[PDB]
Amino acid sequence: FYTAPSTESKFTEVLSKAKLQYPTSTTVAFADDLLDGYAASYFYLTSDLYMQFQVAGSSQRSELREMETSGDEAAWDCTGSTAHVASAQIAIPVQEDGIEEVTILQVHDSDVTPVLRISWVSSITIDGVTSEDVVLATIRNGIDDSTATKTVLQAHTTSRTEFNINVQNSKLSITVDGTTELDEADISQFDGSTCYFKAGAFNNNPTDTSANARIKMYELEWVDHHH
Ligand SMILES: O=C(O)[C@H]1O[C@@H](O[C@H]2[C@H](O)[C@H](O)[C@H](O[C@H]3[C@H](O)[C@H](O)[C@H](O[C@H]4[C@H](O)[C@H](O)[C@H](O[C@H]5[C@H](O)[C@H](O)[C@H](O[C@H]6[C@H](O)[C@H](O)[C@H](O)O[C@@H]6C(=O)O)O[C@@H]5C(=O)O)O[C@@H]4C(=O)O)O[C@@H]3C(=O)O)O[C@@H]2C(=O)O)[C@@H](O)[C@@H](O)[C@@H]1O
Repeated sequence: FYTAPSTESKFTEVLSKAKLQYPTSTTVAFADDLLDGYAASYFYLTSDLYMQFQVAGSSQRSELREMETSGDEAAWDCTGSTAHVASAQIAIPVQEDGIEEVTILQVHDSDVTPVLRISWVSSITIDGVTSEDVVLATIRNGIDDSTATKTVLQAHTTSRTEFNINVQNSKLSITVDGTTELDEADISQFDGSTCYFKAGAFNNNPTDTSANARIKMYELEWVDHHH
């Protein structure tokens, strides 16, 4: 009884350039399935026209994964001269109790390392400063270094918020509601990797493994701009 995101033309292009992974890294719906009206409790269109992702369980996900229209997986040079841009209008509801962090957008390499995660966190402590109920950028310091550089981007609001990730040469920038919140962070540690975008709900370290993480996107796209 769920309405498909594909019924809104604002999502046709990104769905054509995506596959849906749920509840783990297995594909449940390819582009052609998504465009044919794929809909489920973990992926549906709300009555006010948000694409809503919902999932429970530790490290479980409902997430779109960037694809080419050819059906090739996206695998662009992480540090190449072509700009890669992901834009989304995201409403982050107040999360259920037991939900501690939800990744909503990613730049991921083609193996096992996330270049960037944008995530809601109940709390984070950075260089001695604790922030609560914020949106966070996490950039991994390298494939062989589990540590990351963390940057608070925004105080959590339920209001629809514009996020832009711009990746070009060895630099990554994030804008939030038109304001640069991460200005040309270095990602040269991913020279020689290939990369793709992800977007949705990716549930990190819940304290209640049955609670549902939930994330709503009013717009979503990922594009290239050739230099
Ligand atoms: O700063 C502090 O406060 C403390 O930080 C601590 O370290 C942190 C660290 O800073 C950072 O926060 C880190 O975050 C974790 C994160 O919680 C989460 O676990 C994340 O998960 C990753 C995985 O590591 C893995 O990369 C996985 O890869 C996926 C892909 O996403 C993709 O789905 C892929 O699909 C392909 C498969 O081939 C499929 O079969 C399919 O068919 O094809 C696809 C395809 O390519 O299309 O499959 C991959 C898979 O294997 O599942 O993706 C997730 C992800 O999506 O991001 O990992 C990060 C991380 O950076 O490791 O957590 C640390 C921590 O908690 O310890 C400490 O440093 C502390 O001292 C600080 O104080």
